[PDB]
Amino acid sequence: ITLLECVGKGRYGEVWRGSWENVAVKIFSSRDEKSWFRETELYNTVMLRHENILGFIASDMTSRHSTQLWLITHYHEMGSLYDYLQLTTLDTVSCLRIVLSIASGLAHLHIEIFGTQGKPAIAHRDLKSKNILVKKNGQCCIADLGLAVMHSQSTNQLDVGNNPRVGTKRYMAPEVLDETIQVDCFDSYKRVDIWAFGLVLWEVARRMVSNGIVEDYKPPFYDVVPNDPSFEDMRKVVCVDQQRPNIPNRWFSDPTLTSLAKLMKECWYQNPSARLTALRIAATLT
Ligand SMILES: Nc1ncnc2c1ncn2[C@@H]1O[C@H](COP(=O)(O)OP(=O)(O)NP(=O)(O)O)[C@@H](O)[C@H]1O
Ligand SMILES: [Mg+2]
Ligand SMILES: [Mg+2]
Ligand SMILES: [Mg+2]
Ligand SMILES: [Mg+2]
Ligand SMILES: [Mg+2]
Ligand SMILES: [Mg+2]
Ligand SMILES: [Mg+2]
Ligand SMILES: [Mg+2]
Repeated sequence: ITLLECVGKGRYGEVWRGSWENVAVKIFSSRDEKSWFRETELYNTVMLRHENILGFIASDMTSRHSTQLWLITHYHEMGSLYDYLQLTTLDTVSCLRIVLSIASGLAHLHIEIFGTQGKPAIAHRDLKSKNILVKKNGQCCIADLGLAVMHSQSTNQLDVGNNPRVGTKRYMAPEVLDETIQVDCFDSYKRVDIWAFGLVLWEVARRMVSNGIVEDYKPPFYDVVPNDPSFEDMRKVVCVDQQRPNIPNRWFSDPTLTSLAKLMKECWYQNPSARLTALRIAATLT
């Protein structure tokens, strides 16, 4: 495989555009061996084939001067939803196309499929606009299963891995931050994905035009925490002071943003049990 154009760095590795046609090649720091392992575990055994999930190609360890860990996936030339939202504006058609496709990806991860072509129930745990890619057909796929937890109904076995990495601090649910999440109950990881999905929903809705105007792209809690907030930083905002992103008033002059602020509402309850499910979100968006 021919590494051609690097397209990013990160806190855990780097991503290249290579050929083998075009493929993406994430190259992990060996300080992040556990994420490469976990991701390679899920893709090679769960067989995750779905429109709204980053398709997988292969996984290997090679040369390069030294023993780098490669995860080779479908290349999407339009990149992250995060970079996409800072470049472009959305209308009604492209914005619903995007939040629905994310919702169906998260739902398909969250439900256990039984049968030959089945899968366990999977919770993402680091969902964010940088971990969603936009592909050249309107849909988006979810990526980075490095922290994924799995649950199999047949055994009631919860499988959380041994990755010491924690999710992106900005998108953490309050139960994660105050450290009262039930670690034994798989559903609480599903409710962590929903909280972050609500944040992503706010990110996307801002960039949808209505009555001729938009908001600039901003990351969640942009107005109250610094770039790269730390653990204690987000704790003050989400748990103690109980802050949520603000709804622009111009959403109440459009019926779509009306019912998009409807959803975010019901992913943001601090009590995680009250939060919507990805199936319910995906149902509502249809
Ligand atoms: N399959 C892919 N196709 C195209 N671009 C991709 C792909 N996977 C990742 N990227 C982009 O490559 C860049 C490198 O990012 P990456 O190292 O994967 O994580 P990140 O963007 O830094 N987010 P984070 O892991 O939270 O730090 C980002 O701009 C990604 O959007
Ligand atoms: Mg980067
Ligand atoms: Mg399977
Ligand atoms: Mg990533
Ligand atoms: Mg990514
Ligand atoms: Mg991935
Ligand atoms: Mg990873
Ligand atoms: Mg493991
Ligand atoms: Mg900020």
